[PDB]
Amino acid sequence: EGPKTKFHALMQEQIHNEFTAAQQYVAIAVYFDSEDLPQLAKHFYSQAVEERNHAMMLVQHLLDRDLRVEIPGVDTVRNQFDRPREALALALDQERTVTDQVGRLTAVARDEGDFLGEQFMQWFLQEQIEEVALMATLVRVADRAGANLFELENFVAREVDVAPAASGAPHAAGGRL
Amino acid sequence: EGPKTKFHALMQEQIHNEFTAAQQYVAIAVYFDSEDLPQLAKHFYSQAVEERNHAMMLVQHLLDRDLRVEIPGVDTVRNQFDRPREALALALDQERTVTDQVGRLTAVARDEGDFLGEQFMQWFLQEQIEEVALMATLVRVADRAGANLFELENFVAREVDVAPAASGAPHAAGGRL
Amino acid sequence: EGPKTKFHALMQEQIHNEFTAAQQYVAIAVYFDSEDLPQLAKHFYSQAVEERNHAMMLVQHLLDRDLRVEIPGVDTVRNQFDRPREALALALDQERTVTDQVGRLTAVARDEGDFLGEQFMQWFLQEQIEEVALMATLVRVADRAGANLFELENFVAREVDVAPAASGAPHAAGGRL
Amino acid sequence: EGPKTKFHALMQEQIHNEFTAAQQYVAIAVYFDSEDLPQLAKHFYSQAVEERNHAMMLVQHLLDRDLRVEIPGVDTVRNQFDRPREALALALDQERTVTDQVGRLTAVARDEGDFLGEQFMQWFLQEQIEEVALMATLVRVADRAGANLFELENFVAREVDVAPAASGAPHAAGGRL
Amino acid sequence: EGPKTKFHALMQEQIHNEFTAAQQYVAIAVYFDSEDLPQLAKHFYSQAVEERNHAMMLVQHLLDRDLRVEIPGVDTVRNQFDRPREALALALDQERTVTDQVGRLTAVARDEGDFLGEQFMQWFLQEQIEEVALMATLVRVADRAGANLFELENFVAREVDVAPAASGAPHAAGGRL
Amino acid sequence: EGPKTKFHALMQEQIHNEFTAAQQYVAIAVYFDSEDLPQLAKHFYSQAVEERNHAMMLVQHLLDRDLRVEIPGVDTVRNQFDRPREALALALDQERTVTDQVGRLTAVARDEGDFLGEQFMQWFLQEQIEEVALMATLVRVADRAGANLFELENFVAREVDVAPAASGAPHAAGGRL
Repeated sequence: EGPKTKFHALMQEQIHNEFTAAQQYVAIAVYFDSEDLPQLAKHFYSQAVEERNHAMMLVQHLLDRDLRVEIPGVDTVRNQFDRPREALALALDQERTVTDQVGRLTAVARDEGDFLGEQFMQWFLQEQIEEVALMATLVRVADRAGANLFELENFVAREVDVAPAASGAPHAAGGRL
Repeated sequence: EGPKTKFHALMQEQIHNEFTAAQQYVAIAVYFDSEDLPQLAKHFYSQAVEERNHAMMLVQHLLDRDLRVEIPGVDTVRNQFDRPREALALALDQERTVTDQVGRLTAVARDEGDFLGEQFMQWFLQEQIEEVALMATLVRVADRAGANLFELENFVAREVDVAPAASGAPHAAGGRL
Repeated sequence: EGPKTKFHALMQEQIHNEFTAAQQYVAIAVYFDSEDLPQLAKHFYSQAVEERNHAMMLVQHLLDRDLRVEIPGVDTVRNQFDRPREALALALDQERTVTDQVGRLTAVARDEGDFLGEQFMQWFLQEQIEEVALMATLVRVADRAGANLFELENFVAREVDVAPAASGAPHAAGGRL
Repeated sequence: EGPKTKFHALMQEQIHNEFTAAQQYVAIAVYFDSEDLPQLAKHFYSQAVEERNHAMMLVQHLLDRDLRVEIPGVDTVRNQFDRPREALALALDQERTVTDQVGRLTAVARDEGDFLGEQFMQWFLQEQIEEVALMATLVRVADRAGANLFELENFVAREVDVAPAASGAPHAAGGRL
Repeated sequence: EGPKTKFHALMQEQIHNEFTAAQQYVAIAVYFDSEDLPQLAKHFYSQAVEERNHAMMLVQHLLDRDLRVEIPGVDTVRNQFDRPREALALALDQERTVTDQVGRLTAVARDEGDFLGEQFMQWFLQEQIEEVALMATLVRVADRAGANLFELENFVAREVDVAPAASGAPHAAGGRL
Repeated sequence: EGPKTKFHALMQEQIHNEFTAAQQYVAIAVYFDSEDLPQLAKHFYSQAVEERNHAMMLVQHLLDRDLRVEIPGVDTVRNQFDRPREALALALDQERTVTDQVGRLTAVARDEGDFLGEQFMQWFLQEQIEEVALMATLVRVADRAGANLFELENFVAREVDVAPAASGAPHAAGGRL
């Protein structure tokens, strides 16, 4: 209790960050749900679930290496939004922050010579590319729609496709939801 | 912002309590997972998911009545346990506390004359009976097994059965996981 | 317009290189086609298509990161060959050059601290191993066949197998052909 | 090397033109892709592929007549557009230019008394009618939609139908993609 | 014969190490077989086969890069064990040593600027995480079982699951067994 | 430890010999693989696997009689060959040597009055007939082909048939691969 490597410490923080991110995505979906944007709400419920899966993957990685892992609390998240665009903006900012965090985790792994950690990080880097692309798309399409939220909903219904999970995902503690 | 009924306030607290309970169940499952009790860990991963569903149901109820609902933070939960029995004890104590909370919610609904709330509460009362029974079973079987954790795992594998959800559950925001 | 990172610049050059490589593969296939080596021609038509897919993947990567991407021209390629071996040699030299280019792209990604780029590059490294192996095989088998082109064609028909794409390929702009 | 008929020369130029046209269609699709007009982008990715097929057909025709054929470079194409309409306009202008080119090829065939060439040209004339009609439709529908790009996308999704290739197409070198 | 890179040399040593590891796993399985622990013996026969596959993958990698590869001898392995736990301990120590070896191979690849080698190593890093986790589980469960070997066998039968190979494995010389 | 019968001792040596033979077959297959003789390489990968099975059968026989059995090391094998014929010659010489070894094992069994051993040996005698016949065929066909290795490969592809294992094989420790 005390000889924790930087990578171990950073991974525990990332588990906190991921659970917090999942909760923020839930808050955003509920906000959309209560503005009668079901398509957006459905998409973000899915996102909350997948963020939860990511946290479980970090947990599972710590279990597999027999490193001490704790399930954290969750910070309060944001529920007030003036307009749907502001919540899509928050989600884009969150995805970009997650990209930075995973990059920092990779860098710390490489610095400590923790090869296992570095390899494990690679899949998250890959997921981040696609996630950020989709959130940026949603933000741009929201700007184009402006006041007309129905067009935004129609774009989401036609163009935003739930993909069944590719293989290659790391195993999540408790199985991937 | 301010004319919130007691039932509305209490339901928002219950949403906080349920999310916290789900997180505590996750912590317990991870603890079991890292003690190599896969059967117990699998059961409690399921329990965490179902507690999450319950919180979503409370959320959905507030959405359906157009009452203000906020997704809360989550308190830190307990991760240290000296022995598996102590974690099964924590889970039993939590289920009993939840029974009290749902009973208090029912009582507050009845007091305010909120019939909709009272009816909605009924399903949770029903779920509590079965949940508490199962946790109490697990605690008694852990005592009987004592030091021999393999028997506990074998009991769980043979006797503890995931049931597909009966009908009659209230709808959960974002669909039941 | 001007703050382009080295990785962005290098990726745009690689898009030019890949389209050029696809066109050179087409030229080689047409050359084989007109020497009545259908098996070789069929193989290299496939190769041209797969190089095109690779270019589309680089394009898609730039789209996903919202980086400016331009579809380039294509340099003139080589059409004259004295003998089929000389064209298989050109193809081997091209595959090796591509290996260098992808390695340089990886190195530039690592240097700029562009983790997303580095991860994305990994799949191309992997494809290069197999591609170079197969081209080197074709060159050695051409030497062994010498003047007797029928044996070369028979080797290709029996031993060179189109594999359906494994999973794990990055997504190509416009879908993988 | 030097006794090339006008039809042979013109066909080699047309192969250059077709490859250039395919690349321009790719540039247009990528432009649409990066403006979040997936339906338009999908349509033009298809168009790029079909232009490539056309070039391959011209190649195959030269192979079948044992006429010298070279795979050319590709001119740089246009990537900047101020607004989607301007790119649909470019595509319409390109289809009309292609109609002129194929007509000139037919006329040159008839002039040299190259019956084989003339017959072969007929299928391209036929394809041009339909292609120009569709591009002109897209331009008119873009004008009607004006600023509202969502309507344009909806028109494309409902009304623009990929048809499986009719029979009667000439064979393409390397098989029709 | 003499300009061998460090990565080439280290890979040849790793091929020796992997074949030796496979043979040691066979010795362990035979030891379990002759102590009437069929479930453990079955698991370790599988492990021996999969270690053999790993060696074949390293071989295939050297074949694909046209690097000189030799099939080595195999060192004598350990057959005497005082108690099954001591053999599970040997297997855990071996898996950890393999993790170090693959990490050293990765580091040497990165040092020489051998990108192909580094990418190829990644899959082995990933396999090591899971393998070490499972061996550590077996050791802990053996300690918990103590003198009672039947519980150990029962844990293995219920909880240790042969997974069909995921995709993404590198190709093994002679096909994966 | 010391009252080992001649048959027991000889069987342990044979286990060493068989593992060595399997490794030599692997070396030969890899040699063929790296000369681009896939059909020969495939055949000898199969042979290596079947030699491994034979060693496992000898192991299993010692397990069934509760005789002490040790998994041995493996001698270094030959990897250099000047020409494919020289490796087919090595394989023929090895199969003939194995025939002698199994005959000596039978003779020693008969001498010690070990009926169980003698009966068990019979299946190996039978396998040797067919194996030697096939290797001798390959050598003669290689001589007939001479410099023209393609004919050798074609003979192997058409005439050398993997047969599913007949019944009557003795059981192999860890199941027959």
